[PDB]
Amino acid sequence: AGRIASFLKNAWAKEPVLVASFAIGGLAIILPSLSPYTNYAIRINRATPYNYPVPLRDDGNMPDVPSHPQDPQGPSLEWLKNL
Amino acid sequence: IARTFYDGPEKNYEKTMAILQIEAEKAELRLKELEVRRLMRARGDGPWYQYPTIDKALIDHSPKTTPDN
Ligand SMILES: CCCCCCCCCCCCCCCCC[C@@H](O)O[C@H](CO[C@H](O)CCCCCCCCCCCCCCC)COP(=O)(O)OCC[N+](C)(C)C
Ligand SMILES: CCCCCCCC/C=C\CCCCCCCC(=O)O[C@H](COC(=O)CCCCCCC/C=C/CCCCCCCC)COP(=O)(O)OCCN
Repeated sequence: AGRIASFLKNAWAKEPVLVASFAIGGLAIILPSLSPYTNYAIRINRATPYNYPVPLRDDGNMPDVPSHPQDPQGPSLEWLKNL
Repeated sequence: IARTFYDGPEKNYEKTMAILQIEAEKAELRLKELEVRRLMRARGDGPWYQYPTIDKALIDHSPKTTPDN
């Protein structure tokens, strides 16, 4: 951890472009894993209705399936309105 | 000489009888195998000469975004 500081100083003094590019690339590689917002992006992508939601035939054993779009059951996008 | 070096004729007799039986069964089995191979290559309903088809587990049975299909 002592020679690497001298190497970094020499690289910054001689070739700053490579240092900046490597720093940016490493930052972009590492940070998305630690970011808690990636799951929000995935959920937003999953919540986009490109195609029609085909209704399900009622067999009398669907308590979690809404009978109307305004019924309280089903997925809710309230978390998106606050984001 | 006969007592020391050789055996009785019945020994050779029964030995060659057993050999003949074995060879006859082998010949019959070879002919039957040829016939079975011919039939199962012609028809294809046997275990051998089975050529792969497309697995039906790859099909997706879900709504396809269009009503007809
Ligand atoms: C009596 C005097 C006057 C007459 C002389 C007659 C001369 C006859 C002697 C010459 C022998 C001819 C050689 C033929 C050898 C046959 C080999 C084989 O067939 O024998 C096998 C066994 O071999 C025999 O034991 C004889 C082997 C001896 C080999 C002969 C070599 C002698 C030559 C002398 C060499 C001298 C060397 C000197 C060094 C300095 C039998 O197999 P096995 O399945 O088990 O037995 C079946 C019968 N049973 C089941 C009833 C027992
Ligand atoms: C696994 C991570 C990958 C993702 C990040 C990288 C993304 C893309 C960026 C890299 C692009 C390709 C870089 C190619 C490297 C070539 C190096 C080379 O051989 O060039 C040397 C010159 O380069 C050097 O000096 C040797 C290497 C210098 C340092 C290289 C990077 C070391 C690490 C820097 C960043 C460290 C981490 C960031 C810390 C930031 C500070 C807190 C030759 O010099 P010339 O210009 O050809 O001729 C000169 C004479 N006329």
